Amino acid sequence: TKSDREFAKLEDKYDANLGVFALDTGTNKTVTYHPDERFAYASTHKALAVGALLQQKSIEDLNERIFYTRDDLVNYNPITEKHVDTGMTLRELADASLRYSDNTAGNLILQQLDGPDGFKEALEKIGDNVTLPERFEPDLNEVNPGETHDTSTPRALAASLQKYVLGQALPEDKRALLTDWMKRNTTGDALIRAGVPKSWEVADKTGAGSYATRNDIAILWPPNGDPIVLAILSNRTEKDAEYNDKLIAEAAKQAVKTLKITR
Repeated sequence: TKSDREFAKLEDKYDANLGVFALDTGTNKTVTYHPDERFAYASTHKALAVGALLQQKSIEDLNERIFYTRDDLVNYNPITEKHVDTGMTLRELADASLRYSDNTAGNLILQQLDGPDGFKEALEKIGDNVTLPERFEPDLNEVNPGETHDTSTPRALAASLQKYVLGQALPEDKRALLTDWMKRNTTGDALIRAGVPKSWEVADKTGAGSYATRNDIAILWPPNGDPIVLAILSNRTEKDAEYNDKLIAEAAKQAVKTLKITR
């Protein structure tokens, strides 16, 4: 299609491979591009894992202080390194995971869910039969082409994010906590946020992994419109390649442009 041609031009421009799924939640109309192709989800899963944590814990239960050690620290611990000698509450861990992409926080949350296997069960319970958690951080970020561990698709990540942020997977109070953390993410300004109008509110979670995997999943609230779900995943040929955030911003801009046509 003509929209396909526009996404293909971005692939050529950035020497990369794109996966896009956008949904207007008012009409159920979509924009797709490789929507059922698997990509390493990288840290985008952290949003879904906090959704699952919120299904398992009351809000007051989020005050539980979790104790961990230097042996739990992995490769990117911006918040958790500072608290190894103090512990962190589950609320604090969710904040760190979602707003900073802290990998030790992400692992501690996975442990609350009974690991990748328990996280997968939680996703299956919301009807996600596509996302396939297997590993902890940091290994989950490295997926060789054709492998399926720690992968999902644009369509499925969008569907699961929608269920948690906009649908009935959580009560309203917990839904608002998740929404607030994702709205106040620190890591996504160059991605979907940079490609959509500045008047829109955005709740997003980024990812980065091997093969220049560079992802962003989001809920968007136009001021005078229905919420939009947007998942953009990408990768490149070489395991050690470097991603370009501008690919994701431009793909978001195109997704919005195409959705406009049929609204």
